[PDB]
Amino acid sequence: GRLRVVVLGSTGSIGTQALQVIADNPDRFEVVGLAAGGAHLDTLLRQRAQTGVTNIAVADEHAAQRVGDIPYHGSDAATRLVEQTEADVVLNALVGALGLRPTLAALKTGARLALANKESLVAGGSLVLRAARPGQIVPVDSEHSALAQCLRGGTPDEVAKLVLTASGGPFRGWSAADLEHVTPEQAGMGPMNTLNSASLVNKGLEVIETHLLFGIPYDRIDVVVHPQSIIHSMVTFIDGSTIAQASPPDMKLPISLALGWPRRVSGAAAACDFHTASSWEFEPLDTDVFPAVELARQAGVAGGCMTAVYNAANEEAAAAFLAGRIGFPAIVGIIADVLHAADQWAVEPATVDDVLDAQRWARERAQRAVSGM
Amino acid sequence: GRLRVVVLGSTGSIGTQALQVIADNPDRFEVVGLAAGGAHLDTLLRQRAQTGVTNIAVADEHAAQRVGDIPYHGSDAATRLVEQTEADVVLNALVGALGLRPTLAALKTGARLALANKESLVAGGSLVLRAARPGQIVPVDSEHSALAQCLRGGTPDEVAKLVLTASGGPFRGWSAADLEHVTPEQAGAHPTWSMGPMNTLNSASLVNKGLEVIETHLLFGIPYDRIDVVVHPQSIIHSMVTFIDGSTIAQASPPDMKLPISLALGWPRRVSGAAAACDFHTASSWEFEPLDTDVFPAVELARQAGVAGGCMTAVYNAANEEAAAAFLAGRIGFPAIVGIIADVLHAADQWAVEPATVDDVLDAQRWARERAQRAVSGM
Ligand SMILES: NC(=O)C1=CN([C@@H]2O[C@H](COP(=O)(O)OP(=O)(O)OC[C@H]3O[C@@H](n4cnc5c(N)ncnc54)[C@H](OP(=O)(O)O)[C@@H]3O)[C@@H](O)[C@H]2O)C=CC1
Ligand SMILES: NC(=O)C1=CN([C@@H]2O[C@H](COP(=O)(O)OP(=O)(O)OC[C@H]3O[C@@H](n4cnc5c(N)ncnc54)[C@H](OP(=O)(O)O)[C@@H]3O)[C@@H](O)[C@H]2O)C=CC1
Ligand SMILES: O=CN(O)CC[C@@H](c1ccc(Cl)c(Cl)c1)P(=O)(O)O
Ligand SMILES: [Mn+2]
Ligand SMILES: [Mn+2]
Repeated sequence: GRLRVVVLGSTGSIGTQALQVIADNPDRFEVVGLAAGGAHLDTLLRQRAQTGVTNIAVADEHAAQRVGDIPYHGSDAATRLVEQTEADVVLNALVGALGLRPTLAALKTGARLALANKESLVAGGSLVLRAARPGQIVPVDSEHSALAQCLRGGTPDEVAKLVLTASGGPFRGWSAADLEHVTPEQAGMGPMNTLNSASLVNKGLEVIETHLLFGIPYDRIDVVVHPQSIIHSMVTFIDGSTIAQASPPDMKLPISLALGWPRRVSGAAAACDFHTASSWEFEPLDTDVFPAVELARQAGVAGGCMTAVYNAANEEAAAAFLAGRIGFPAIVGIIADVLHAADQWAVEPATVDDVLDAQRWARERAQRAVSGM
Repeated sequence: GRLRVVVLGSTGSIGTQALQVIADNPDRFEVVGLAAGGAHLDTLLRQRAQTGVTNIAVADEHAAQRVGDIPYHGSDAATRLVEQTEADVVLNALVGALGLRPTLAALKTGARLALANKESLVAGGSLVLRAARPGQIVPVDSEHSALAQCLRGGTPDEVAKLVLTASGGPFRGWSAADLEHVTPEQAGAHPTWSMGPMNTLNSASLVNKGLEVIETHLLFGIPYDRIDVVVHPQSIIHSMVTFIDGSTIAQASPPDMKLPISLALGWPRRVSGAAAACDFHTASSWEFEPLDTDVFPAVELARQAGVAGGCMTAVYNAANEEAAAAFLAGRIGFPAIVGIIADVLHAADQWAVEPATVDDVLDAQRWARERAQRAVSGM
């Protein structure tokens, strides 16, 4: 009665926490596949020995060579592993839009896709949705996990609004002028999600992720700043009732629920402790200073390949910021500049190649924007 | 479709708010019966005129004699109306032990019972539960309505804890020394236009929360040691459920009883536009703090009564009513209320037997009142 789990991005934060959840629950879960990029071979070798899984994908050819005997190696390794491994659940914890092909392959096998890699859904859009049956994608992202639990509070016709909470990042309350001086070390889960959290681009991706997972119109997806990150998101129903999910921050909770959906996993995470005092605070997002969420809505409403453009433009601008080439406020400046030139990408993708064409265009246009700074 | 609703206690706060919800939602609800005590006969008669409902009951015979065309009047008027009226939902918003029999009659008809009357569960206990079938009782009060909604977040087997919120009352965070000085006025403990002095006093003493803990155990079948109370002064979070994985599901709304009332009436279906939703356009905070059980032992005493079972919760509540009355009359200090409940309960083990009849419940209450009177007077 064990679920067979493929873990993509096994050596990262989410991947190792997932392996820990699986280790703690041998009656429910069994690891049958691992994929990693090759930057952390030490961790990967330990994972092979501990799980006893030799069914492994390594993206970097040289790193795979150095290990020896890796059955899937090279840029398509993770995808081929998914295509050729019998599984009940695929956990996609890869980072970036490179998770796109493994997401599509996972869905095509019929397995539950436990999705941490929000970018593959954001980029893929209707192409990823067409590949999925209803409920096949189960969110690992903490907010979306919370939304899915809260939606149990009523029927679909009773949903008024979905309320996505945001930490606000380290620069919550900072002025536009304050942001000009943000260093990479200040804006630094992995380096991409840490940065995306600080810039609010993560929240923008999550608005798009919300629309795609739950089919709710953009004008019914609210974002509220909640610095404590105890409330992970909420749903407001048509009678005025709001149902919210709360827990001390710990990704093992949403990971555990996504792997075993619909069944909750005993002891996954610590519960809220109401025997000590606390406060849960809410404030509006300053959209003038942090316009990334609004840009995401604009990209989402345009639809088609525009969400792929939004993400791809961020990936390049973020890389440039982390390399010390542009200032912090330039990240979202570049995204806006790219999106506003992106007329032709409103068309719905027919194939993966359409998405890849949009991203290719977006990366080039982002470089052009960087070149002008 | 359209639900046929009998409103018991039509002239009180819950009843009149329910009639507003019904007036606003004629496609979903129709009134087919009204019952009141008689103290507000003029209101009931206006309700008859406004709704066109002639199927009415008045408990007080003197009051009934002012009219001449009431079909149900006298001692068990509300019960007889319930027994003889075809209905989908019975809202029981009667006050005190005279809500118990109509609850029992309503359960026997096979109608859904939207329950506000606290005495039905607190005093009636196993009498009521043995009469009820799964899902038949739908709770009207904000905490229990919150729990019912949050329980949708998992299966029964996935529940770790039920967590009730408490406002903390006017003396939130006060010390034992502070409490010695409390006056009836300070406890808000006088008649107001809609509510009696017991409501704010029970809130202030934490006895109300004790009562809600007992009802929680009986409604949802969770052991007392897994029913927690947290102080939340804003009353925006109405209660929460903690599941076995560490996830907590909470229900939140600006205070407005029309929400839990609308949901009790239409259960399982939500009533569009019943109440205003939480608004996050302006900064706010939701605060939580523990209750000092040494200063406020009312909830612990409720658990003690609840665990003992039988008629012990009837004893808890009747001792409070008497102790509370003594405080209101200057006969005892504020901290002595819960002191007297404790003294009565510890002498009450004969009442741990399950009640067979309404009269068994009434006898327990009679005994508890007398015992409380002795404790107050020192006799
Ligand atoms: N971490 C968190 O708390 C949260 C994460 N998420 C999402 O989950 C996903 C991952 O999160 P996170 O664990 O922090 O990311 P990490 O940086 O921690 O790890 C990313 C994983 O992907 C692998 N990887 C990177 N590049 C490639 C590639 N080209 N081919 C194959 N594999 C590759 C890495 O292997 P290696 O490093 O050994 O090369 C690594 O195991 C992200 O999309 C993120 O948005 C969402 C919410 C919270
Ligand atoms: N008020 C609230 O917000 C809350 C209510 N509840 C519970 O719901 C129940 C009712 O609340 P509430 O509406 O405020 O009570 P109210 O005092 O406001 O009104 C109660 C109703 O009961 C009727 N009644 C009174 N005496 C008798 C009698 N001797 N025989 C028959 N009927 C009688 C009254 O008719 P008449 O006026 O003519 O005598 C009245 O319509 C209580 O048990 C309470 O604990 C729980 C939490 C909160
Ligand atoms: O799902 C989580 N993320 O995507 C990380 C980014 C968000 C975040 C940050 C800190 C904590 Cl403690 C938590 Cl719980 C969540 P965001 O900053 O996007 O709300
Ligand atoms: Mn997230
Ligand atoms: Mn209450």
